[PDB]
Amino acid sequence: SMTARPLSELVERGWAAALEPVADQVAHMGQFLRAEIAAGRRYLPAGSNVLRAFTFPFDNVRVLIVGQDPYPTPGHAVGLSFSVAPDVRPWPRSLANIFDEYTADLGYPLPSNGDLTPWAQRGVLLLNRVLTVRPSNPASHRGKGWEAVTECAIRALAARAAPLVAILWGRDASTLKPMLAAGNCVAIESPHPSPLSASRGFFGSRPFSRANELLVGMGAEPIDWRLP
Ligand SMILES: O=c1[nH]cc([N+](=O)[O-])c(=O)[nH]1
Ligand SMILES: [Cl-]
Ligand SMILES: [Cl-]
Repeated sequence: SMTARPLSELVERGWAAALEPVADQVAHMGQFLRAEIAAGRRYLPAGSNVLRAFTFPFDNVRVLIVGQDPYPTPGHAVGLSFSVAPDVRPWPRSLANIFDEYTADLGYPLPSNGDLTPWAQRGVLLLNRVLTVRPSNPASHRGKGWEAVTECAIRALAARAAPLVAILWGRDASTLKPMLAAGNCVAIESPHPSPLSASRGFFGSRPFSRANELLVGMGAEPIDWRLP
């Protein structure tokens, strides 16, 4: 529980130190979620998954992907942005669009399922600007306190010696751009893959190959984006 336990016991070592400036704010978010349940509203993803992106090592992040907020359908969000459990189908629309672009950019076949854990395990941080949502209500937790947490995460990543490429999908993600100004960091921005915006510049944006070109240009290894 984020209200009950400290960062050292919720997230990976590097992340617990990175997020020290927002320790109280994370506990406050736990209190917010408690108050939602007390008031008769629910949230997604499950409590134990909310901070899941911060359970993969901070020092190993090469690429940061940032979306808006978690999937609004019960049974979709898993605490890694855009990912779904391997048994979920049909895929949510944003994910189908991401995979459409993945195939066009990289030439790989469509993935077998919507599980993006391989990316997380290879140094891609799958974040959202806001880490919870009320079921069936996109953006419902905007402005409730998560933004300070994800701002802190991004500043910390940018302050590392380690190279970073950021991919910012949509307007809320784009508000992280000022914090990404560091010599060791470069940001790709596009419209969000949702059907509401994808035709404004998500399709054709080739984020995966661009990220790899940027990594290689700062002397880092490219991501193996290939999903099974
Ligand atoms: O984890 C995510 N799932 C869904 C979306 N989206 O639909 O806006 C998003 O931005 N991030
Ligand atoms: Cl609800
Ligand atoms: Cl209500």
